[PDB]
Amino acid sequence: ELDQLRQEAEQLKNQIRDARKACADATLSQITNNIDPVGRIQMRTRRTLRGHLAKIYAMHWGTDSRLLVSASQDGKLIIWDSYTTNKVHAIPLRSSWVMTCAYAPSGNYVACGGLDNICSIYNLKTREGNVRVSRELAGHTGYLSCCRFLDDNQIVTSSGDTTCALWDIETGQQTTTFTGHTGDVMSLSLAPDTRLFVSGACDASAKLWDVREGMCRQTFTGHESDINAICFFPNGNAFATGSDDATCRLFDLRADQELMTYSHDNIICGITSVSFSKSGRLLLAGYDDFNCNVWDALKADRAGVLAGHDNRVSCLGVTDDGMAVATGSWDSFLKIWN
Amino acid sequence: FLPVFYTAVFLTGVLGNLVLMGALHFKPGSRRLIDIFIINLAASDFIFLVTLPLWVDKEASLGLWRTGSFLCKGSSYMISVNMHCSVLLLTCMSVDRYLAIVWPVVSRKFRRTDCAYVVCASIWFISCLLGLPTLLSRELTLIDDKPYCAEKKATPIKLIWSLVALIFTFFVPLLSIVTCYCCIARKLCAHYQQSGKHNKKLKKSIKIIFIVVAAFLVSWLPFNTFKFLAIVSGLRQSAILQLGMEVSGPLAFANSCVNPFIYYIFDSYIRRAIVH
Amino acid sequence: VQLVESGGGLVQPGGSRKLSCSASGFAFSSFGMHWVRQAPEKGLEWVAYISSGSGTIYYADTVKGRFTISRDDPKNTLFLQMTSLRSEDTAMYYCVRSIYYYGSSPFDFWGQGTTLTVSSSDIVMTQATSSVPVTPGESVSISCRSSKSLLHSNGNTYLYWFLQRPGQSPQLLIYRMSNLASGVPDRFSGSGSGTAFTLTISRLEAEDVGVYYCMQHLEYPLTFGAGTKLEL
Amino acid sequence: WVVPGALPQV
Amino acid sequence: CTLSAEDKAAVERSKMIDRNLREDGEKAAREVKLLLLGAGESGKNTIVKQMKTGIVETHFTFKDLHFKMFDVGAQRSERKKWIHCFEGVTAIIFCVALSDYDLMNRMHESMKLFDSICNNKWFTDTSIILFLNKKDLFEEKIKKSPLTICYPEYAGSNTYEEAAAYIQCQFEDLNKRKDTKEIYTHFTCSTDTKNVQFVFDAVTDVLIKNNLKDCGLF
Amino acid sequence: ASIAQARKLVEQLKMEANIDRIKVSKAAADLMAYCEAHAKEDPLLTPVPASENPFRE
Repeated sequence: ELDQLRQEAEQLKNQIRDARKACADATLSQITNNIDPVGRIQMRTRRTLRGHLAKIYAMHWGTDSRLLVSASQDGKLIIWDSYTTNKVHAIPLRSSWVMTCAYAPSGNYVACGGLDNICSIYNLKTREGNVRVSRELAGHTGYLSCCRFLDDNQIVTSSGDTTCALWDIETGQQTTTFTGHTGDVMSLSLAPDTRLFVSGACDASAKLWDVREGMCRQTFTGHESDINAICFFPNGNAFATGSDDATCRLFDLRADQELMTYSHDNIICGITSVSFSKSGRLLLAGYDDFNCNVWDALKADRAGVLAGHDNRVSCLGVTDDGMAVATGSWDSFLKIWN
Repeated sequence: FLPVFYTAVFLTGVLGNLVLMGALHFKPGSRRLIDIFIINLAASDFIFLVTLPLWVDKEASLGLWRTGSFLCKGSSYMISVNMHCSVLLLTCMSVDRYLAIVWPVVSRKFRRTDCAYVVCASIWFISCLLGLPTLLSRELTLIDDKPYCAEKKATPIKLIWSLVALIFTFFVPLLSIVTCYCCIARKLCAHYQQSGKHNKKLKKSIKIIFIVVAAFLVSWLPFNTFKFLAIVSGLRQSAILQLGMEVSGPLAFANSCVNPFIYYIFDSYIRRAIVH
Repeated sequence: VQLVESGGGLVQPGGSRKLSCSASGFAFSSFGMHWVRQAPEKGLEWVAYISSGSGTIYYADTVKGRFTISRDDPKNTLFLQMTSLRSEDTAMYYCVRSIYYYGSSPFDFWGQGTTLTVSSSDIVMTQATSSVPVTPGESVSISCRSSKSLLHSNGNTYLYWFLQRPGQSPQLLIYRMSNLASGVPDRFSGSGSGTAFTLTISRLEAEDVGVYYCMQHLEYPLTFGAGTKLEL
Repeated sequence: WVVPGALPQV
Repeated sequence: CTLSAEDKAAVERSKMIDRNLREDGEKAAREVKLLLLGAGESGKNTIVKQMKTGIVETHFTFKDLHFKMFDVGAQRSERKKWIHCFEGVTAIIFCVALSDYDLMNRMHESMKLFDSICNNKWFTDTSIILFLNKKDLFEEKIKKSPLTICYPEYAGSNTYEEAAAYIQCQFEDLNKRKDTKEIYTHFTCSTDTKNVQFVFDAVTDVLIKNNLKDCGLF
Repeated sequence: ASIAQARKLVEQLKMEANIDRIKVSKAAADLMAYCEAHAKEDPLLTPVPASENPFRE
């Protein structure tokens, strides 16, 4: 019977909440109070990647920390060279309504997706010289957001149909489907160990997923609005979220509760993209108030404010060597800050 | 009572230009193309008005200068350079509006924010270049032991230069702004003739075009045509002509002082900005 | 991917020839095009260069003012108008594909070439010798030396390695010093210090025999070296 | 030798 | 130029990419984009037919003007998460069925959607081309059933003209910003060839007014 | 019906409940250790000199 199932379901949820509360004894603030803060950090616009003619929706850095790809409102997917202003590639899209892009760790592939409910994989290194779409992936019933390459052959995609999917490129088939979110899933991040990935959804909850098993290993709450961003800590045992309620929270995998609430009273605009520094001390967070904010992740303060852009910062990335941070806003510019 | 207005036009213009500059430089978001012209013309008018009250004090004492000759030279130079800059910037605004209304597709590629800055800097530099004749001709003259901010009389070559710098700096700009706004009004009226239930909001834009043209003409045309008659009479050879010079001298400030109110009441983007 | 070429043949001295290079199987409009020639017995020698979408029309010193080079993107064809042919221009010209984005591999594909016979400062690089004996299944080191340092401030050593099978066109192996090509066996490897460069082959096979070429790409006049032929 | 009305006249 | 051959040719490649990219951007800005919104297939299919998984893009030309209709409705997700993707669209074609007052009520849901779209943070500047489809079926329904069932506060009668005018007026009244944006209402039905002309005329007004506001003349 | 989805939600919540949870103090200390171990190698909190910086002009 439905009622007798739901009563014990909410009892079990209360049991989980009690287990989390008992397991928490000292907040991250109490023991991070001992160390001195990083102080004010004033990064500057080293490069300004102009060339888009519309609103930029996503970016992803390369594993070489020099190449990055950006997707804009116009049907264009540009691959940059961060050490210069050069455009390595600029490839058109079948659907201009692109909401995400990912750059494969090997650099051989770049993905994109959006309102077409399709993740398109582009082969960058071909003998033809141009860039050809390779096995555009269909099967999601909602707008696809924040696809990420697990490797050269497996890509995990999130869509606005409350599901996440794992694909095989040769036979695009949405092999593992991650179901259990109530609202649209906005962003996902991959753990460095390449075994687990967490996804944030519009149901004001984030779930940790087992890629091989396909089960929802862990679930996290605390946000009271749509979670628009998520990013793993560099060690893989923690992650940070950014939601429309203008607050960033630092969860962790070993426990099941939050550690920080990176929020400011003067900030009332939601977060669009969140990124971490190489050491994990700096929590970059792209905000809706036309500029990005730098947070000391161990502390709960604001080390610096990335200089304001012409529009809301929609995308954000930190190089694998941490040498630079790149933002892209709803204007047509990407900025590298170092 | 011309001064009675000098200080009056000085105030309204200073307050309006300052609030316009603050609103359109502190408003967050993208800075659109016409706003570069707006802000440069606003600064030009602000510095056109800032030197006015010294001349108010001068004319109040029956046209007797009080301060040193440095102010006599500097205020004259600033007034002349700003007089040229306001007309040139209004001409560039008119050509920008004509391009964006009558040729909104082909002229889009011939339009950049950096290009707007380049054109504004060129206009400012050429206005400064044209202001040098006034600075070199200006010198305070002692007559009957009364300090007078007067002229170095006149010479036929100077009159020829003044005629050419009147024609190719006002009349060509006049025939440019008039034809551009006339073409804009013709296109808008042709769209209005299509009529229908809608298209009746275009009457506001037609009124804006006509009020800009009317303000510019009423403020500048009488004084400048009297100056042209004076120059042609001096070259080819006057109480009313001179009477025209001191009765239309104050009238040239109307265009400078009216624009901030025009964008305050008859605009939208500038409207919200000033609202902040 | 094809870069078939047409033209050539015996030409009287002072004559004119109109070489053609019909590209096929790739985006010819986005590829920089080179011309490389070799004497019927000597090593490779760079000729000219046309960039993507025309633009840069770099030539060589020995061909400046002649050998005007043009491209036709819609027809995917490359041309080389030849003027005032001399007895020193007898060579088999190669239509070399090239692309120059970051991480690209210039000089990947070479056409089969057309033979041309005519009846009768810049970086200089030389190799160790004109022939190197080596038994199959053994590792040998092939060395080429340069006058000026090929290492640039950006950190890229623009040293190139090409292998020419007997009767076949050159095939790129190491497009930048110590950076292996695509489609070549992993046994090939490159190394260098900035002026002296050595190539390791790591237990070569039967097909690895041929002529090796070392090319710089720093100062745009591209100079090859006296090829090191490998005994089978 | 005349003083204008705060304007480059004549 | 302190640059190598490879990096110089990379710069040339980037400049070529910039030129063709700007060409594509200019050609995309030259054409006009339209956004389609019905209330439960209340006329979207028939308005696409009249004017010739994911979202559907319809391309058509009328009097030298390239239109792009982005028909959403198959998304079936949260509109708040992708409705900002369409900010900057030239106009919104909103379709409602006149023969739905008797059929909560479908017309009231249409009004809710219209209020949500017009009074949006993103669609402030963009004008809205409202469509009132299936006027003949509404003729028949009015001749058969009274309109007072849908509108408890109605002062009209069985006449078509006043009922249609009242529905139209209720639709304009849903706009809280009658100065920044204006609604181009239209009455149409099936096999009506004047509807594409309405769209063209309305969008020409939208384009001219947008150009005039960019000039500060409106 | 909704009975099957209720059962699946209950099973997921149950397999969620029994996972091992470790004290927040030691997880936070591990985050501290990771941050302090890579602080020298982090080139954003420590301003990297322009010599080895690749983005300066």
